[PDB]
Amino acid sequence: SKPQPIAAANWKSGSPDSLSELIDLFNSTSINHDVQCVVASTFVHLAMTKERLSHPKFVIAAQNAGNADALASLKDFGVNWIVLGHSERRWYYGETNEIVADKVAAAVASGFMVIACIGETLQERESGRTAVVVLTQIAAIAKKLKKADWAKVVIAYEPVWAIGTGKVLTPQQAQEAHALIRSWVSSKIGADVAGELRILYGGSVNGKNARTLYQQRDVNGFLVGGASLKPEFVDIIKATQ
Amino acid sequence: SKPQPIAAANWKSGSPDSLSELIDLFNSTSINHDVQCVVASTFVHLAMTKERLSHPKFVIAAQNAGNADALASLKDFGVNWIVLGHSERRWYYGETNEIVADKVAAAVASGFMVIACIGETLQERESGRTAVVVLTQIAAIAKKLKKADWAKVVIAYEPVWAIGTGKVLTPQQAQEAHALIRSWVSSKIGADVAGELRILYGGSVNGKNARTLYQQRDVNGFLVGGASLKPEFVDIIKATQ
Amino acid sequence: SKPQPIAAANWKSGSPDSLSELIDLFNSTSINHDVQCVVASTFVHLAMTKERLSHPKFVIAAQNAGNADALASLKDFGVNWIVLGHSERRWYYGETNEIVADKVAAAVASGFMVIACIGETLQERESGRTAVVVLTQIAAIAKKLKKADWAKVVIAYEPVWAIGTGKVLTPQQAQEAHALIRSWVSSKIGADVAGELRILYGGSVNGKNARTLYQQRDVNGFLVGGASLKPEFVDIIKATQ
Repeated sequence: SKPQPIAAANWKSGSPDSLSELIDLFNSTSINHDVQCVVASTFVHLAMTKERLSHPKFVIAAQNAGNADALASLKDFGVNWIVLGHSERRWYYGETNEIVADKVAAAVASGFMVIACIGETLQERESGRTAVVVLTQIAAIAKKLKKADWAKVVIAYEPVWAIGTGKVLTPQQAQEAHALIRSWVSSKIGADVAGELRILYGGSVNGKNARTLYQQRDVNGFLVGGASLKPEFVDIIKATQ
Repeated sequence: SKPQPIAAANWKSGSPDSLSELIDLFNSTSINHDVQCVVASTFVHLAMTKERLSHPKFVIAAQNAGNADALASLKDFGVNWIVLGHSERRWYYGETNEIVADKVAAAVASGFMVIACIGETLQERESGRTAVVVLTQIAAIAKKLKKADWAKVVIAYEPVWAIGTGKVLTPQQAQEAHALIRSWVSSKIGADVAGELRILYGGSVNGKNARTLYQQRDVNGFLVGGASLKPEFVDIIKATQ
Repeated sequence: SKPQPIAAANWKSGSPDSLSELIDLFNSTSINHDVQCVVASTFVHLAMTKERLSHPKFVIAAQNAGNADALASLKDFGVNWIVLGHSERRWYYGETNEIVADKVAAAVASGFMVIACIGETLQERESGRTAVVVLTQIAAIAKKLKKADWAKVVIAYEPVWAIGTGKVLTPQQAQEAHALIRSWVSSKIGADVAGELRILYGGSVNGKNARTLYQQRDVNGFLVGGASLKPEFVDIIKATQ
């Protein structure tokens, strides 16, 4: 049915001591389905996870490449995955649709697997602009890519609009956003490409709600940015079967 | 008498776990006077504090905007406050009086409330240059501002010269530096503007000494960069009545 | 025999609470030989270590200067040491041999003591390129320096190739790399300069293996980037006699 799911930890911080125990936890975890696990981090943790993390299903990922040199030196270091367009990048650093599209394409061209993030704000959601905004984000991405490039691309949907609401997304809300993205890729890139595409849910997820979220037709995993620093990231991985 | 005081936490680091307990502590704190509390941080903690921090007296603040896009995207994210010219920026990053003045003005123009930092080094203090140095710093700030702009400006005095001395400032030393800044604004900008201006003490403060520091005529609060990561930041807030 | 050894902690992260206890540990440590201890960090920890760290043998060091202003403002803050070319800089940020050479020289010119890092990757080691690669790195450094400048220069060898191998270097492997660097400096710069030069081992080190590593002829200490956040950094210091 679905393509290979992805469980991604976006390690954002955390002590070296707790990361270390997390690495042992992951190393000692038996995972019984096909799923690509990812641990994304800044350099200090990356060399740590590279040092002691050893599980056939885990890979490490960068969170940013500053320039051409930073893409190449990262490949030279053993890092083959990179998370791009995530919210810190769009909202604290102010990266535009075009800046993230250009990063996606340049990383693709360097041999990376790319998790590319999209998602609308609260003003946009409330004013009825979700579809235009989100599809404009992925449209800017697609403009800089060839059909082939999509083999190395993963989309993550981040409902940024929900931060500070007190609210978590329903499976219904998540499926709607994912279905919307899936429709666009099918028509514009290809039915084939759309079918192989992993669209990960990037909002607030826990062990409980991940299983119900993953039951939805267009969800192919999670980009997790809180519980990924906790033992329950194991529970999220196991939701992907 | 005084304008509305400000209690500012400049979160510099800290675990997500201890920040989380701090957020509960702040949420459950009853504060019985008019005071604007601020939690300044980098993005990872900001989305956290935005997620779970909910107190009528707290607001969140950024610590830096890299460019025009980073000002705008931050406003779009819900952040209306920014701390600028703080010591990391002047001393590790080497931002000049002019670079911080231009940041202050550009943030003002984007709808931010701005805590702008000034303060002299040890060579400067010891050689008798405090007044010239500090007033030159705020002079560079004022040059890029219109009279109106001051409604969105807060000054924090950071006695950087005291780091490694073993010494903490007396209320007298703090009042002298604050009075000096207040005299300059009154004459150069306006008696009115000077009277509404919040000048925060940004040196080493604890629960004990904050109350005595706040008794001084020209102190309108604190920018705290150590105890703000601890429960006793509550004690500092409560010193502002 | 050997020049003054150096024990360098490259604090990469860590809580303010554990750093604080580490500072007390260092302050209460009696060290009975001539050795220069260094604690390198980003600004938040630097002001902390400057605040409370007081030991006749410790100095603080920066990990990066962004520009001319950032060199000068750092000197103005009291920081006289800087670690450059370390792996995060070459591998996450993509700094070239030339970019690090230019940083070394500019820091030298500003009055800094410089720990300059070199070291080969796994592809390079395995394909028999260690000598050419490592000597090309230090050659690029030397090109931007005058003979005199070397009085302010320290070399650290980082065997980056060993991360993820599961393997730690033998004293033999470390001595070979250090001897290789020592031969180059002697011939190209001077027998004298080579003899005063501190070459630090920058791979994975603990209390046990540091003493045996230090017994080697061309090892003048350690750049430590894991145990430097732990009590056993004391043990590493004490290995340098």
